[PDB]
Amino acid sequence: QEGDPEAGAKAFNQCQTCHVIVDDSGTTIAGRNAKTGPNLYGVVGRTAGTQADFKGYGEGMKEAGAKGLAWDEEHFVQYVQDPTKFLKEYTGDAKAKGKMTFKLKKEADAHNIWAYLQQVAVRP
Amino acid sequence: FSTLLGWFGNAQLGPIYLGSLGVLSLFSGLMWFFTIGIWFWYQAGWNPAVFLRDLFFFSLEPPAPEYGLSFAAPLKEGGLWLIASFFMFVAVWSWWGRTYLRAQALGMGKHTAWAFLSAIWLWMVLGFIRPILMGSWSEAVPYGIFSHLDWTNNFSLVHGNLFYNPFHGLSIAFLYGSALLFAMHGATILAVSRFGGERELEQIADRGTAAERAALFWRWTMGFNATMEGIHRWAIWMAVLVTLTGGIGILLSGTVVDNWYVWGQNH
Amino acid sequence: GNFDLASLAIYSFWIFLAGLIYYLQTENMREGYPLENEDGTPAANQGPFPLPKPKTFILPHGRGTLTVPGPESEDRPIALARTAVSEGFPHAPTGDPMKDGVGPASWVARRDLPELDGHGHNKIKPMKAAAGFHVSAGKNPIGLPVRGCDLEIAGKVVDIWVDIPEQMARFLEVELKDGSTRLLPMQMVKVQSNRVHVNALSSDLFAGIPTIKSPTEVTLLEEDKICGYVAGGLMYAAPKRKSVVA
Amino acid sequence: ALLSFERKYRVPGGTLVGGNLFDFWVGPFYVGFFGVATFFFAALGIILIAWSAVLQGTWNPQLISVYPPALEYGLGGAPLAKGGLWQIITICATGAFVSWALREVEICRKLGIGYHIPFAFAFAILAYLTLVLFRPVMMGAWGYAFPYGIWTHLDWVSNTGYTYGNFHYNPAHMIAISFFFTNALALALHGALVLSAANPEKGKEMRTPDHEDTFFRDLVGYSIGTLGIHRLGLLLSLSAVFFSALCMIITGTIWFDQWVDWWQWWVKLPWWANIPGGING
Ligand code: BCL
Ligand code: BCL
Ligand code: BCL
Ligand SMILES: CC[C@H]1c2cc3[nH]c4c(c3C)C(=O)[C@H](C(=O)OC)c4c3nc(cc4[nH]c(cc(n2)[C@@H]1C)c(C(C)=O)c4C)[C@@H](C)[C@@H]3CCC(=O)OC/C=C(\C)CCC[C@@H](C)CCC[C@@H](C)CCCC(C)C
Ligand code: HEM
Ligand SMILES: CCCCCCCCCCCC[N+](C)(C)[O-]
Ligand SMILES: CCCCCCCCCCCC[N+](C)(C)[O-]
Ligand SMILES: [Cl-]
Ligand SMILES: [Fe+2]
Repeated sequence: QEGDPEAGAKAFNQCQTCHVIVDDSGTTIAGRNAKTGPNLYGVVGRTAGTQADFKGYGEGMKEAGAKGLAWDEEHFVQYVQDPTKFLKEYTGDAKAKGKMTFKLKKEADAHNIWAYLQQVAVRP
Repeated sequence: FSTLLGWFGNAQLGPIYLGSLGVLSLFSGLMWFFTIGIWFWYQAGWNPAVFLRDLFFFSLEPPAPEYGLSFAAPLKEGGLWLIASFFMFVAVWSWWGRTYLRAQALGMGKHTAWAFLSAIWLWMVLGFIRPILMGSWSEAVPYGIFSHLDWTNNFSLVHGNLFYNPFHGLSIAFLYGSALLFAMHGATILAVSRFGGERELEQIADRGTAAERAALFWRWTMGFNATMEGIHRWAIWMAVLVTLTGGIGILLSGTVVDNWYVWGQNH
Repeated sequence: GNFDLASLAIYSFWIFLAGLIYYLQTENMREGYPLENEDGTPAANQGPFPLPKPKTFILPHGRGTLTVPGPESEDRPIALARTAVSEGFPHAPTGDPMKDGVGPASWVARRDLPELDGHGHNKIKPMKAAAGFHVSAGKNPIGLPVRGCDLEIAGKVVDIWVDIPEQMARFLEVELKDGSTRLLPMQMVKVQSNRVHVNALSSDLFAGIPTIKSPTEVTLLEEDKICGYVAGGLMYAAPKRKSVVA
Repeated sequence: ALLSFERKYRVPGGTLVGGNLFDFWVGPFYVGFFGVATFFFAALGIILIAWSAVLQGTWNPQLISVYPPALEYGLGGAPLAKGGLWQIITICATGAFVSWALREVEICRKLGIGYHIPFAFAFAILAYLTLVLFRPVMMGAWGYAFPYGIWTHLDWVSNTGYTYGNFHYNPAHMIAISFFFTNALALALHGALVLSAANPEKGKEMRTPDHEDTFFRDLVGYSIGTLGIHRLGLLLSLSAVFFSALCMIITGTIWFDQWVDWWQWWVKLPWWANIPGGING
């Protein structure tokens, strides 16, 4: 309840056009070797825009993490509904920009994915 | 009576008759333009300066997913959208009807009406059928320059990369073909225009050296060829087949298929 | 139990396309088929696609009908002989190709009548007989001389023939040295500020150009006769073409 | 194996090289000096691709992909199994294409027709060469071109696109597409008009080029004529492809940020960039 992982998994699929989940070993937990976006493995509890491999973070994403953002359910759900907006509010800057050209419409979808994220992408 | 219809029937814009529908078409058309327009200004804050700088950013979004398929949605949150659409609907269909009757009137084949019909299939699917089958107007395309481009992108991402949609590809194949084919026929015709080739209809009924050289150009180049007439039977299907296949692919999205990449890996 | 709607659709669609292809192709076999050998006799191996069922065109203005596919018209001696006994080789002209009308200088046995517009009047008329057509196109070609690819002059522009309907010049009536006059396909002549260049034909072949019985109207057959001759010059009037062409 | 009127046309001459040496036919097709050439390149590339099929380990035409020389390789060479092949193939292709085009030129000559055909075709080639030569050359690496794979080339498009956000925002890209759609429309309309004039209501004479212009006008409001409609299709089509090559030649060579940011210039004009309200304020 409050986040069905097996449901979030099917959802995350659509994320696979830009994201991928790979552990520190180099094994794929989910993805098609898409590098358009950052590796979501370990995104949970991670500071916004600090994934070592990803070299395409926006100014907003970097500045928003440096201000103290560490993806938790609350903020995660606000991000996937409208990145740019989210990054503007949380950043406090009205001219902030996000590079994630995608918007997850269903608020439920988010909560389901986050759960899936908790079940498969949490670096111990 | 008929007197009124006879009056309208002669409506014109110079040497062209607008017909009855033609009036309903244009009228309904402006109402559509008017609907979106007013809204944009409301969003611009009635300030002309702001209007002109954010003209491509304004968007008359459809109702929210919560409003399902009802027309209860308030004006500033879905109403105007429906109204606008209502006009674009009457606008378009009127025009289709006009194109038909005007062909009948000149006593010609109803090809143009049919061709145009294919383009309407795609339009029809995107903003009407699919939303109805999906259960809400929120699945509809918004009115706005940048906004609908944003739609498209998202729509694809959401449904697992349309690239992997057989119907998306099939469509694109025809979109390219259309360029190709017209690029050919166009150049070809010109290539033999010295033999009075642009005059196709007469070449249809009375073959000329032009309709031979062309037919022979390609037969020697690619092995086969068309006829002064038939080439156009290609041209037409080559084009109509874009929105056709096209339409189909969009309809199957969300309703039948959720993610095309996956559906692709199984087939 | 159920079925995958999408894949059934995609499947169906292909069945459809093939059928359309077949349809299209066969439909495009009304002109030119059956296929003959270099001999003049049926090839028997017409291909996978069969000829379509005949259809009749009711021509306007009372010109008659046309049923296709039908008996092959082509009625005029082909002044060309084989070059080898192996199929697939050219057929060189026996005499004068430019005159005998072959290769790039061929013409079709089209109806011997002028093309008529929507009302029933000729489509092409000599401007000096038009219903109010002035020369506002730019430069007046009427008067200036007319030379050949050999740079030698062969006559002057006497009148411009206009395509009343589409409203565009289509022919140039240039009087020759022997009083008579000829017609030139606009596309085959460049209009310069001081003269007219006919890079297609030689100053001597300006006579071989077929004539138009009526001095005020050219029939379709006559156009095919002309144009084909002119265009064919490019290939055959090359031995007499003066280099540095611009 | 000839049309009932092909004869009088199959005369000798028209070639550009070799003269009467290769001036003959193979059934319906004409050979010419460039016919053997096109076949040469064609076949060579066909082979090299199949070789890559073997090296890769599959004959499934839906997996066989020929990837170019890894970025690092720059503009130099590379092992046949590591980009080399893609390069040579890309050579046979360029060649086979340029040949296929010149061959057309010979046929245009023999028939005494125009040269518009190959002329146009050249555009497709420029477009091609733009993706596999010019762009990579300007960007400094072959790795920037696309793989030669049925599906693996779509992914290239996908990726390459999102490499700049929603590609849509590319001004040039917008125009091109615009041209592509219009061409389709234009082509549809064209055919439809002739077929409807050639195949009128049962029992009627064919229509006149005037019924044709009176109809087309009652739709657009203007009359472009026959020579005009065709000159417009060729125009519309060529443009699309042109604005496409332009569309890419600038992506990564002069523009690097997400195309959506490019439009800020319009918004940031002094006389309104700072006005409160609207969407961007
Ligand atoms: C800038 C545009 C992109 C691009 C974007 C897309 C997109 C987007 C799609 C395709 C799709 C296709 N692309 Mg592509 N494609 C590009 C460049 C190419 C080139 C090339 C040498 O440049 C080729 C041969 C192809 C070929 C193809 C076809 C396999 C396929 C559909 C046919 C079509 O649209 O025909 C238009 C032309 C005709 C209909 C005329 C007949 C041409 C025939 C059909 C082409 C035969 C191609 C053949 C299979 C490969 C030949 C290999 C040799 C035998 C060795 N693309 C460039 C890089 N392409 C579609 C698909 O299904 O992809 C999976 C698709 O959706
Ligand atoms: C990230 C985005 C996705 C993507 C998502 C989508 C989606 C989503 C769709 C397409 C569709 C299409 N895609 Mg795609 N597409 C992608 C990449 C590509 C690429 C490429 C090389 O990258 C190519 C070549 C294409 C090509 C195509 C076309 C074949 C097809 C649209 C046909 C069309 O234009 O109808 C144009 C004609 C109409 C829409 C007819 C309606 C017009 C009505 C009848 C008249 C209006 C009159 C009006 C009132 C007057 C107003 C005037 C104007 C204001 C000026 N796509 C990427 C991968 N694509 C569409 C499709 O399949 O459609 C079936 C579609 O829905
Ligand atoms: C997520 C992906 C991005 C995107 C990323 C890209 C990228 C990246 C590119 C394009 C390109 C194009 N995009 Mg886009 N594009 C997107 C969405 C769209 C949409 C839409 C509905 O939204 C549309 C309509 C388009 C449309 C287009 C076309 C205008 C353009 C293709 C050029 C072309 O057709 O060359 C057609 C002609 C050729 C490529 C010539 C090559 C053909 C050769 C000469 C002949 C082949 C002969 C053959 C081998 C022999 C066959 C065998 C025989 C049959 C036996 N894109 C989305 C937003 N797009 C491309 C572009 O600009 O290209 C210049 C490009 O690179
Ligand atoms: C304004 C440009 C438009 C255009 C025009 C155009 N195309 C043309 C012409 C013209 C004017 C011709 O005269 C010529 C023709 O003969 O008509 C059918 C042609 C043609 N356009 C073709 C295809 C084509 N055109 C396309 C596009 C376009 N053509 C544009 C829209 C497309 C696309 C990308 O949508 C394709 C696939 C050919 C069918 C034909 C030219 C035939 C030809 O060049 O043959 C040469 C040799 C071979 C058959 C062998 C090729 C084998 C290898 C050498 C290469 C292949 C390897 C690799 C490069 C390809 C791998 C593909 C992967 C991406 C999957
Ligand atoms: C699918 C619904 C989806 C999810 C979920 C998702 C999440 C996500 C997160 C949590 C981040 C931040 C990561 C971090 O700080 O380490 C993030 C960032 C980006 N995304 Fe994403 N994303 C989903 C889908 C997509 C899709 C479909 C795309 C490509 C169109 C995409 C892209 C990006 C990009 C780019 C970033 C980095 C953004 C920046 O630095 O501003 N995502 N995503
Ligand atoms: C005065 C503003 C004019 C804006 C016109 C906006 C056109 C955008 C059309 C895309 C939406 C299409 N539709 C029917 C599918 O919703
Ligand atoms: C009427 C013209 C004939 C056009 C034939 C074009 C066939 C192209 C097929 C592309 C293959 C598409 N896909 C994804 C479905 O496999
Ligand atoms: Cl019919
Ligand atoms: Fe035509």
